[PDB]
Amino acid sequence: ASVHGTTYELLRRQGIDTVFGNPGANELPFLKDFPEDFRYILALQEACVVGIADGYAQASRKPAFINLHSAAGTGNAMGALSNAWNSHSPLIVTAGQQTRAMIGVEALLTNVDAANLPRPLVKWSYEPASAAEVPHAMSRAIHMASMAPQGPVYLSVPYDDWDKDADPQSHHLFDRHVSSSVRLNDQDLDILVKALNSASNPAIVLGPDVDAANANADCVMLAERLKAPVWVAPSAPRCPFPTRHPCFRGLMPAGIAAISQLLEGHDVVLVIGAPVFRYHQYDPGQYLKPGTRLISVTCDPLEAARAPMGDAIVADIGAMASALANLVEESSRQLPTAAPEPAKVDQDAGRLHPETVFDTLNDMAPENAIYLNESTSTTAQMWQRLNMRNPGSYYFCAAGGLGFALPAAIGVQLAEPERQVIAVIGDGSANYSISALWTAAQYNIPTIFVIMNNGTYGALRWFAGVLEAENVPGLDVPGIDFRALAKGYGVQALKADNLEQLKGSLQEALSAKGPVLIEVSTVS
Amino acid sequence: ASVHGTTYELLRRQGIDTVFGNPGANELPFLKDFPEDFRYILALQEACVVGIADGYAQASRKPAFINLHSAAGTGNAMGALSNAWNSHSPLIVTAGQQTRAMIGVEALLTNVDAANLPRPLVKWSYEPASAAEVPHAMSRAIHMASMAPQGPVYLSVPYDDWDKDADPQSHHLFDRHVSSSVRLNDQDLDILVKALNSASNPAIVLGPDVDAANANADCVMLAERLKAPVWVAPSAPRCPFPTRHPCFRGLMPAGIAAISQLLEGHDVVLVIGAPVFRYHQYDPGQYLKPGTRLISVTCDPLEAARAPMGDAIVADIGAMASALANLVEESSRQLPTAAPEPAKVDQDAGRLHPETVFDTLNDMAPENAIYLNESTSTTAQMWQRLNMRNPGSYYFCAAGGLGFALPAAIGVQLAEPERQVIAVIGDGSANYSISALWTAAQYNIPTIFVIMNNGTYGALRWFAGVLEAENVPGLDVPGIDFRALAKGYGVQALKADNLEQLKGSLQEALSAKGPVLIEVSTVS
Amino acid sequence: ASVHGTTYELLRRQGIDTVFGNPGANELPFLKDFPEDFRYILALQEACVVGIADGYAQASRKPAFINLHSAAGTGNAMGALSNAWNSHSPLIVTAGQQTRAMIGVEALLTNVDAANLPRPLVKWSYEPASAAEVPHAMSRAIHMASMAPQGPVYLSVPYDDWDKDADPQSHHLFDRHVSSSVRLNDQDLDILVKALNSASNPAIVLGPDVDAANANADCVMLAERLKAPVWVAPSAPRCPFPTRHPCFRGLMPAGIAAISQLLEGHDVVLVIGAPVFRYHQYDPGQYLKPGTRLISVTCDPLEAARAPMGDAIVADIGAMASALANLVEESSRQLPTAAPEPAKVDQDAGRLHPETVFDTLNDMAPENAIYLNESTSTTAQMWQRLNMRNPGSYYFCAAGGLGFALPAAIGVQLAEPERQVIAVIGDGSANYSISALWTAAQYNIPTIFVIMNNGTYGALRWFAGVLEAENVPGLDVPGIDFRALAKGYGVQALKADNLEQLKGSLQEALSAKGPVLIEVSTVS
Ligand SMILES: Cc1ncc(Cn2c(C)c(CCOP(=O)(O)OP(=O)(O)O)sc2=O)c(N)n1
Ligand SMILES: Cc1ncc(Cn2c(C)c(CCOP(=O)(O)OP(=O)(O)O)sc2=O)c(N)n1
Ligand SMILES: Cc1ncc(Cn2c(C)c(CCOP(=O)(O)OP(=O)(O)O)sc2=O)c(N)n1
Ligand SMILES: [Ca+2]
Ligand SMILES: [Ca+2]
Ligand SMILES: [Ca+2]
Ligand SMILES: [Ca+2]
Ligand SMILES: [Ca+2]
Ligand SMILES: [Ca+2]
Ligand SMILES: [Ca+2]
Ligand SMILES: [Ca+2]
Ligand SMILES: [Ca+2]
Ligand SMILES: [Mg+2]
Repeated sequence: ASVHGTTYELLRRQGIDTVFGNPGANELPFLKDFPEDFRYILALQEACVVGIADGYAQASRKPAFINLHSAAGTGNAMGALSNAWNSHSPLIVTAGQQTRAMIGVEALLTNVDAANLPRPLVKWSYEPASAAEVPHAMSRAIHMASMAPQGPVYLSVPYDDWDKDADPQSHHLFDRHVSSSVRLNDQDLDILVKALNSASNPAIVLGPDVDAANANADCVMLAERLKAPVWVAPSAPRCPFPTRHPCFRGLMPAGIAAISQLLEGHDVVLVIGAPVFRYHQYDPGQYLKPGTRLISVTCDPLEAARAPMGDAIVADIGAMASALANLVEESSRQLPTAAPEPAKVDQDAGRLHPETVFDTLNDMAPENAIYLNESTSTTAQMWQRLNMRNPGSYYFCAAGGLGFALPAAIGVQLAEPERQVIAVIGDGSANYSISALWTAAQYNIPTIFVIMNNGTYGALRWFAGVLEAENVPGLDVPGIDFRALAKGYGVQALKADNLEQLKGSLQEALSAKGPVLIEVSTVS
Repeated sequence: ASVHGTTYELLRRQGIDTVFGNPGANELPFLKDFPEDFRYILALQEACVVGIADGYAQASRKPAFINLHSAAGTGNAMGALSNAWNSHSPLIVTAGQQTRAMIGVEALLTNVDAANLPRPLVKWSYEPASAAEVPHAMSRAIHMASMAPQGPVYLSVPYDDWDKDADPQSHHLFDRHVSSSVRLNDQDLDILVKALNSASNPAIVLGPDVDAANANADCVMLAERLKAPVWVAPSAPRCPFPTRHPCFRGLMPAGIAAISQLLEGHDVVLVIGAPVFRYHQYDPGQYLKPGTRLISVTCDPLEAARAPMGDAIVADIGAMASALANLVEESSRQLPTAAPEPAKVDQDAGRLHPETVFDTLNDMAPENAIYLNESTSTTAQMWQRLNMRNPGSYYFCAAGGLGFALPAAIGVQLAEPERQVIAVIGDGSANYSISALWTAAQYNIPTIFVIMNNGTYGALRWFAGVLEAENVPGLDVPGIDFRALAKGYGVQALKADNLEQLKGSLQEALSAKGPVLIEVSTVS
Repeated sequence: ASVHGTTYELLRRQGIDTVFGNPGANELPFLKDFPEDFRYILALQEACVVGIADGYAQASRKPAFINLHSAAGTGNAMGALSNAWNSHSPLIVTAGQQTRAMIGVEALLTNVDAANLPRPLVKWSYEPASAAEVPHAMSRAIHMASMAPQGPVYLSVPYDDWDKDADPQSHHLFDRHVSSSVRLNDQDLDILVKALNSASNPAIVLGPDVDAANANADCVMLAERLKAPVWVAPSAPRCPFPTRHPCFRGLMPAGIAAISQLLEGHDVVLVIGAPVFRYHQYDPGQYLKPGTRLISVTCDPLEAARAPMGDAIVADIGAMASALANLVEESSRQLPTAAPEPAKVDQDAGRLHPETVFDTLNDMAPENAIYLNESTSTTAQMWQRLNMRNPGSYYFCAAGGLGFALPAAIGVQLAEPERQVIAVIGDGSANYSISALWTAAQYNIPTIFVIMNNGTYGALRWFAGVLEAENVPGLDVPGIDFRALAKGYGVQALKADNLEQLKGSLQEALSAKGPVLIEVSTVS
């Protein structure tokens, strides 16, 4: 067998059947003779390739496979890898290298010092020393991406390797099963359970690795047993809990002092599947108030090490959540009462308040919709206004890197064809990965894109005001016609200048057979 | 003085007056109080920011200053940095970092291990250890980008540094002059000149660093004195010689055997300002035929080290070209005779042959036009069909990384407001950095964009045929309306479906007061 | 031809005839069939291997070739590479890698991520992608080490590569000549010369790259023409000027304020072949006083970039020194007058003052002796008390890293068999690379080692007093018998407890046919 044939066999035996890519000359020897059981998903720029694969992996809860061109293609994707690192996304990033005979002279298309290029945004990065090593290196990539804490990996392959003879002993790679589905030993788990059972006023904080593990329902059981309020950790990349469950208390503010004040009075705070904590604004103060003890369960040693307070347990979130849910006592405390709905913002017959948009989406969208957020100034309101009952219902750029949601929404929709995806994207954010629209059109992936057009980088204007920073350039983005951009890439386009038009456009979009973009005129 | 005030003073004293950027929260404390003598050029995605700055630096022959957001913004620009490295572009890339008090906890927006992120695509990469070090680090960045061999550099700055007190002794940085304008010592230069004077059949090969140095006219003098044919080194990022001068022989093919056959019979081959050589295709054979000696003059130790043959001299290309032009004897050989014009391809009243497009551009464009090429399957024909008399007339992605020419053409046009820029971009290539169009519209930078629309990644279809590679996915890009994309970003748009319409559209474009995009229907 | 045969041919054609090494299993396929025209110099630990090669390269003014074992052997040498980086030493460091078939499984002896291991202490670091690339990679290593600014490089080679067939076209590598012997263009050089001719009170500061270039005599001519005092830049790794010439003013103190005060009143300060400046102690103040302009000539862009003041020229030091010496006017100012000899320290019949030791060495040693210094508390006195008329007469660990002088003195003595080498090494410093003594014994390299035994890390006790730092552990090193260590490794040993015994021991050492160690009891 050839390295080509052996590698595709390994991929299929390890559950991979889709290549997300943008091709180049070093990749043609890999992509030739493309197997009939595989699917290739083309995107027009590599940030879009990786974003689509990322959404697909996160929603599918399985690795996604990517093929990019050399250095320049890898480089175009490195902002997308920044988000993927922070979301623990299991991405297998391959890139083609020049033929081995031409690497030394640094022919055009040579990826110089290739394994260093994507660092520090990958768990493992490698170029094999020979063609017959390629299947083994691919095996390592698969497993490294997939083991807890999951994350992106990088493999560079000289193009001449594919046609070489493989080692027959590479067959031992095909069916390897590698597990990291581990939890705290019984004796120490019993100590933890006792501490939770003994707490007088526990709180729970959940992060994105809960949703990644599909631990949501176990966390519901845990919270009901402990009679405990539940917060989502700050800067949330995913939604780990039903947002209208009685215990839910919403998104934590991303500041040190704000979080310790919120937790004040809670004697035990159990954090599951989050960093401690993904703060954002500078908000100095106490990490915890006196009287509060924190215990973190994380899948990531790096998280456990850097937490400034609390104890930690490094384990698989699914296995831990299930064990805790099933082991804790049912408390005799009263169950928390559900938060009331938020205020209805007054809305005239002109430009839309973002709150109106979210309320209307929540009114009209199916109960199993999936939302993506890249409307950076409206996140707090979005989190209050969408009833998200089910797992896998929310994604937000995990490193704060714009250009995620537009492509990722396409990947999520591909992963979840029965669940309507609605991406809510600011007019600024929409440009970073605009060409991803084409993939939705060409593959008929029926994502709905809601562009919140206020003409400005609103979240930056807000931060500049918090800074009392004057005379800042570059904050306005006038003069973009998003209906014309959608037309450019083959996507049906609608405009909503007022609430009547928003409702009409959403009605049309929700019944369409293909992707749809709605440009919404929002308040400045 | 503050670090902010001291840093902007250093920048202005070192000739910097423009910031190419896409802002974020870590950069607002740098960008606030933006000096009135500086200009900010916004682009909507970081590949576009860096591409525009790159074109501006290359055309202006001076450093360009960039400000990007953290890790994600830097990451989005790394494909653009791949080209910048290969073109020796003097780019000062700054990125904002989290406040020092929040770096340890890895708050959102922290650039982890920041100095490693852009490697290996930068000459120098650094994060200062204190706020008062920032002006000095900026000084180092300026000089490192600007010294031969020029190239990109990276500086990460925690956002709290700007408001701190500067060291008063940073004033010594302001007026530092750093020169690398050096040439071979007289004794060894005399040996070289003797070897050139003694050659019976010399040839000259020129690369991009000639055009960067504005050494073109000295190279003309050299070639006329030596009575020598002149080739442009393969994979050419720039044009180093007048393309209708009698000595000009065109673009070398990017293959080992092809180049040694071309040089056969030339006893001395002098290469100036090029790698030896930027081969592309696999074309094995002899590096040089018996009888040919090669001498390379390069500004880059890395080039000199990796050449597989010949002697080398590492020196400034401007200083060396001038010294050689003025020192060599006038040979009594006959001057080379000019190449004839190429064939006129037969053209019906339907879709355009690329050759027709280039001939028409050459007919209609001003004699001081500047061309950019990202029409990857048509490069050889472009090189034969454009009469480029002047320096600075051609740019092509120096690493082969698509997404360069569209933004770079905007930067070149900003650098050279009297010279009409015409970017010839394939329909595939146009998507990588499509949002750069907006910057042309907003700043009214009157670049002309000629989109060669054949519906496919034509250069990849060609390579796949050379490979006899069948069943390759991802090679077709149907269904893009480039007039609608131009409308989306505010650029006047025209379509040319035949030669009559091409001429009419070019006539309109050449007289327009703003940027114009022409979508040309080219043969498949 | 094999890769083995081709590589040794390249080495010999490029002037390499000696391998400094400590062997291991991955290196046996390189070292087998060792050519009869090569010499292997074994040392017992890799810090010693590299130190010996470093001294040999620095004294010989040519590259030295090293072969180490994998990761562990490379790792043992990284402190030695720290010094080599700072001294611009042209060292070609090769290390053997596992066979390509075993690298993926990470068999014992695999050097993981090999090219990253010696960073940031090398100019270039690489592992070839195929066996036939090895000769080319070796070529690149040779040239990268040898081009200005010279420095160490690293090449990792899988052991199975050596027996493979080489590319016949590797013959083009054998006789490549690569020059970086460049100087400032005539127009700008004339500006510099005018500035020097016009100065009313010039000063010259010289660094180690002067001695490396053997530019010493040109600098003497320059100083005599300009009638200028001459200082050696701080933290001096080499001696660039005759220490009893009338212009010599000694070693500059390694502090910011101290140097600006020293230069006060000098209108133009010309620095040649030094960083600006290798300060050590914290001594805050002005970089330069008003009225002083600084101009630096450096072979290293990194030096030029980081200088906090002055103009800079990046060029070869030999070519620049010769051009300046020959171009400047003879000033009518009076020549500086020579410094008087230093004080004679009062010396009783007991333990030796270091000053006594240096005076006695200067009395007894040949005029062409070469000194190495690793007696860290006595450097200022050493610099005042040794008359060093000739180039190549002094070496000191250029990064301050102990373990250099003992092995380097062996390499220097091998490089300069007619010049008696005398290494003056503290009792603390002697231990770092003690096993290097064996190489002197086995090869009969007649270095004299003078161990200054005061029982303590004296320079650290001094710094702790400057800090008023009390209760510092680890500063005393009692209980070392250096005569017994010398016996252990086969070196003749003598003890000097007083001046009479010092003179007797030096008389014996200077007439010995082999290496000799003298343990001197020095004052505490
Ligand atoms: C790749 C990248 N570049 C720049 C930014 C900076 N950025 C920018 C540019 C923001 C404004 C986004 O504007 P929008 O129109 O999408 O939404 P709002 O108007 O609601 O803020 S929010 C912020 O973090 C970023 N995070 N990521
Ligand atoms: C960033 C990046 N991604 C992918 C490629 C691969 N690439 C691609 C995708 C080519 C086709 C470009 O198509 P085009 O329409 O712009 O021009 P032609 O049809 O004339 O080839 S040429 C080639 O090198 C690349 N070089 N750079
Ligand atoms: C490899 C290494 N380790 C530790 C040190 C620290 N070091 C030490 C340990 C010094 C004392 C050397 O003692 P000595 O006996 O050689 O000489 P003095 O007593 O004259 O200081 S000087 C100083 O920089 C160093 N520079 N290099
Ligand atoms: Ca409602
Ligand atoms: Ca699915
Ligand atoms: Ca907005
Ligand atoms: Ca014509
Ligand atoms: Ca200009
Ligand atoms: Ca095309
Ligand atoms: Ca004396
Ligand atoms: Ca010698
Ligand atoms: Ca001592
Ligand atoms: Mg990197």
